[PDB]
Amino acid sequence: VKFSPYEDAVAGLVVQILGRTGVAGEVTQVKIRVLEGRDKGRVLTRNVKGPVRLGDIVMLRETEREARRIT
Amino acid sequence: GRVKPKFIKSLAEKLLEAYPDRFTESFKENKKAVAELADIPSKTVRNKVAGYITRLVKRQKAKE
Amino acid sequence: RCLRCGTREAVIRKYGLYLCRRCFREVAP
Amino acid sequence: AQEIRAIVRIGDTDLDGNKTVAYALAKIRGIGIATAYAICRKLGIDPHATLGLLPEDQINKLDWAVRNLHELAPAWFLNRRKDPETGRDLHLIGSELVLAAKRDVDLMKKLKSWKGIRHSLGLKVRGQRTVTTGRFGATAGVT
Amino acid sequence: RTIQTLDEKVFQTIAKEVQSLKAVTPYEIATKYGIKMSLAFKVLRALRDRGDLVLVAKGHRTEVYVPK
Amino acid sequence: PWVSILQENPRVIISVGKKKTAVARAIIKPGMGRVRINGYPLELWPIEMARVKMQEPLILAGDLAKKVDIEVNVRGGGYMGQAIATRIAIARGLVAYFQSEELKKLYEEYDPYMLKGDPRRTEPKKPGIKHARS
Amino acid sequence: RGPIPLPTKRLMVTVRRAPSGQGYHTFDHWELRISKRL
Amino acid sequence: IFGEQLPKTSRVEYIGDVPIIEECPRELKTLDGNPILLFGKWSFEDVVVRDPGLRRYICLKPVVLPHTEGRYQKRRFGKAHIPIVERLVNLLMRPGRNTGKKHKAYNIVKRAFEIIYYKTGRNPIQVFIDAIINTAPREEITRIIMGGIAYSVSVDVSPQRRLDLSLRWITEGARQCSFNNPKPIEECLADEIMAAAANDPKSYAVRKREELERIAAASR
Amino acid sequence: TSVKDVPADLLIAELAKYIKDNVPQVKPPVWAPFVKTGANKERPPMSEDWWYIRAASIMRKLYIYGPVGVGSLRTAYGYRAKIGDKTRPERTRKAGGAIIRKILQQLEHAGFVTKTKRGRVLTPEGKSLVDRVAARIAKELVKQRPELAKYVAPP
RNA sequence: GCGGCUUAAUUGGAAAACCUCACCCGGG
RNA sequence: GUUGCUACCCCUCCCUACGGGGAGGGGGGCACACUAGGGGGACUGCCGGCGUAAGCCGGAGGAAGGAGGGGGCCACGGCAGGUC
RNA sequence: CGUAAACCCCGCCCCAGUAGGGAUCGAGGGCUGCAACUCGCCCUCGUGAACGUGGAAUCCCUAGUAACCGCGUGUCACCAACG
Ligand SMILES: [Mg+2]
Ligand SMILES: [Mg+2]
Ligand SMILES: [Mg+2]
Ligand SMILES: [Mg+2]
Ligand SMILES: [Mg+2]
Ligand SMILES: [Mg+2]
Ligand SMILES: [Mg+2]
Ligand SMILES: [Mg+2]
Ligand SMILES: [Mg+2]
Ligand SMILES: [Mg+2]
Ligand SMILES: [Mg+2]
Ligand SMILES: [Mg+2]
Ligand SMILES: [Mg+2]
Ligand SMILES: [Mg+2]
Ligand SMILES: [Zn+2]
Repeated sequence: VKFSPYEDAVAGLVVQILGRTGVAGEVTQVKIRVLEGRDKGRVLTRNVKGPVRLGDIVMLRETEREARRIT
Repeated sequence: GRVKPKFIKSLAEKLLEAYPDRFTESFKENKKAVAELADIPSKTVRNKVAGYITRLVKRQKAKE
Repeated sequence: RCLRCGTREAVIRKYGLYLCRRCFREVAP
Repeated sequence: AQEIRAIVRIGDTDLDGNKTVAYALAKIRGIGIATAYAICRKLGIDPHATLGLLPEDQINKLDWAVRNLHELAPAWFLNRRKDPETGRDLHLIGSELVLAAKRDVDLMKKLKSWKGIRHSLGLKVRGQRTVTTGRFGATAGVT
Repeated sequence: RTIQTLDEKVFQTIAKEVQSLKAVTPYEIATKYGIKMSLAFKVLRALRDRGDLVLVAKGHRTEVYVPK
Repeated sequence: PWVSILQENPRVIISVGKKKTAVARAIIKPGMGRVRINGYPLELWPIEMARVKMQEPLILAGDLAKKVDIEVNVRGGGYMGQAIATRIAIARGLVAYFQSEELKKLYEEYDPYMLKGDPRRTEPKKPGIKHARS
Repeated sequence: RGPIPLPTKRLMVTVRRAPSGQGYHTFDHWELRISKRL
Repeated sequence: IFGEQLPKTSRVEYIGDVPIIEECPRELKTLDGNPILLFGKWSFEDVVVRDPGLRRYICLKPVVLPHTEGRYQKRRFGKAHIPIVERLVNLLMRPGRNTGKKHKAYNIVKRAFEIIYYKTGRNPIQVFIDAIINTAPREEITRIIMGGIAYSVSVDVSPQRRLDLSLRWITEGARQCSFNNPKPIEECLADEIMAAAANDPKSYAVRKREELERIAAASR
Repeated sequence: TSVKDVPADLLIAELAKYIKDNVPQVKPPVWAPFVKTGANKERPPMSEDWWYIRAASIMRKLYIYGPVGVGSLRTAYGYRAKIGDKTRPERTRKAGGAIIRKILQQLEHAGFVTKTKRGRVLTPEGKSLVDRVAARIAKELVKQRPELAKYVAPP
């Protein structure tokens, strides 16, 4: 029911890795299914910095922007 | 092992076709047969040839 | 100094080998 | 108890009375740490005792030791052994040490040796090089 | 005047202050009372030899004493 | 392979362990709970990390260690290498001596390399470069 | 008693791969191995 | 969500729909069922990681001394197996005159844990975990060029990167606090961890994470 | 009961105190206050009982590694120093030999050390003294560390 | 270490007191 | 198993909470370790997925898993490359 | 040659150009060699400079690796801050 220890961060499940991106390819676009909070069933694609696996739970400070170029 | 070069696959096909009945879908028997049957003075190339003959035996049983 | 040619530059006194460090590469074997 | 003496004058120097005796005597311009430890062990004073709490007679003994270490230590422990003018073994403290050091360089200069000419030119007198580090961004002579 | 380098009026103050703490260090004592850490070491070790403190964590430099 | 029985009956087991350049030969016999590396007791070992590293298998095997004497001969490799070699030898010797699978399971889930050893050794210095730099 | 394989003696000679030091410092290793039994 | 199976030594703790994952086995005991104590003093049993993503990468597997041999770096995500206390020890080998001095780092961490326990009354492992949770950044900025000017743009931080950033910030804050002053490194690390656990804004880690998160919120 | 069954620090301290109090042949020489224990040491030793502490250390090392001799002992008490210019990288310096040799000769006069063709080995009196001091330390050590009872007084 | 400056010479290229040595002064 | 290893023994010295222990010499042995020559072992081999198939990803097992790790051997022709 | 250093343990120092730093310089004692001043190396006592972490810029490095630590050795009568 509650996952995120913080208050301003919702949780997000890594369901699918989309692919690398960004200058030098240090960003990875990833399918994140929203956990607890508004848009509780939404599925986004987000840019995550650092190594990521399937099943990783990340903290979302915001859940509006999809926003993936990093040209 | 990433990719088998030309001489590996060539020796593989010639030993598999000269003696089609002395190879099945196991690696140990394949290694024994290739050591018995070919002048293979290198353990690594012998092992690669045995594995590649194993894969041909797999695909030849799969095709039928 | 050396053995096959007197050079004196890279004298070499390892063990008992007297060579100029360039003669040795040609005669090494 | 007895309040520590903040300033203790031994051998014409206001040594700190809050520091240990051996590490306070080293502030004198002829006494180092080795010489101070030797003086303390020879005179029976604890080298790690507070100088400001020492007694007055021990202070006089320490002052006399700094002034006349050549009576106590061996010849090989003194900063002027086999004296180049008098021939005696001496340990010079402060101003007499500085004058003794100065009057060797002056003798080199008024003979115009290689070392004397280097001292006149203000360059390094021991075998070194000047296409290099060379020129000091500091002060060479500190004695 | 235990520890001749330190005044008794400061030593008794450190003695009463240390029992109010949960864990004390010679650095903390030196910072709180404006004294050298080497003097804070002897100040804490005198209380440990008294029995007011128990050493619970040693190391080069820093020591940890618990009041009991 | 690394454990060889020596006498049986009064069961004695000689185990081997390696790490980098440290080699440890351990003799385990049915005695008290003592254990000695190089003639020194375990609880007098001066280097604390090496002592704890050696005594982790004993901590994992609680009362089985209290029935056998362990005499260890460790040579070469530095202090942590010797500690790891002695630890490997002690764990292998304990498992071989008591013939226990529960203890081996505990040792592998604690540290899988305890009974498997360390393959990686070092890497040489090539010419024209400050160190190996690999 | 039997043939004891005593440790072999190595002979390393490291030389510079250049008649004058022009270029990357390339080093040539020359080995002479002597095995001993008894 | 997965279709690639899973390595053994991993554990799944399915709640509702979410597959929470832990790479390290918490449940470990001696042959007699006794617990294993960190440094022989602190237990690994009551420690709870409050972050679901961070639960996957904090190896709370019981070990007497946190000393893995440097064998978990070959594989990607191998750092999830390294014990968190040993990660703290490994992030103390700087600057360059302290590289390889794992015994010194271990002694520093042991003294800091004792100081933490005697100043807070809490488990030192629990306080360190809470410091990591309060220090880990949940946002980051990444370089971007619009034609010659390298701008910034907000991105998310994977839980491994959050853990690495929090650990590096704690250790570098302790080192900076200890450099060139009478305060010892053990006491600096102790106060840094306690301030991080309390979420006090004085601490280096909390300041660093707040600065990074405000920069990310500015350059979304 | 044995040298290896007690901690080296406590054993060396007890041996140094015993040699200072009861062994009168071990006496510092007249050049003791003016020297350091080696070539390139920066300061002299601080502890005034350093001669007796060194003798206790030499006796423990002579028990453990019996037939060494003076040069091997010098390598044993070597250190890391700055040989030559002080801005060069550090090297290893052997400790001074006169101190070690005079201490060994003093111990031989006291009857705890004897010479062979391979080095100075402890006599039976020296071994008895070291083991007696070790047992005396171990009796109090066991009272605080009950785990060590199996090494000294097995059930 | 190279460049430059200075120099009788500070040598010529791109582990130095003799020797090395190839440079300068003086001589065989 | 002329060297190197010490489980197993005995002789001595020392300690002894009295059970026993430690150190040295000798014997015995090649057990362990080590030394050196030859051989085996790993081959995408198995499984799940993908792909016409070259082959790629995950997992087990495995001393060692993707050319296992380090290095050598330096193609044709160049650098009016550096070295009388 | 050979009981390596870092390392561990204990005691002293306590934020200061200092018990940090070891340049420069003074007195003296040795080593190699035919010879040590120009122009060698080692040791003792004394003397205690710059320096408080370094601009623009820039180098190397993916695991027993980086980094730290010492040891052997090449050159070598002596001398290594170099390989
Ligand atoms: Mg010079
Ligand atoms: Mg190396
Ligand atoms: Mg400072
Ligand atoms: Mg010897
Ligand atoms: Mg150095
Ligand atoms: Mg001449
Ligand atoms: Mg040597
Ligand atoms: Mg100063
Ligand atoms: Mg002179
Ligand atoms: Mg000269
Ligand atoms: Mg001096
Ligand atoms: Mg300044
Ligand atoms: Mg810099
Ligand atoms: Mg030589
Ligand atoms: Zn030649």
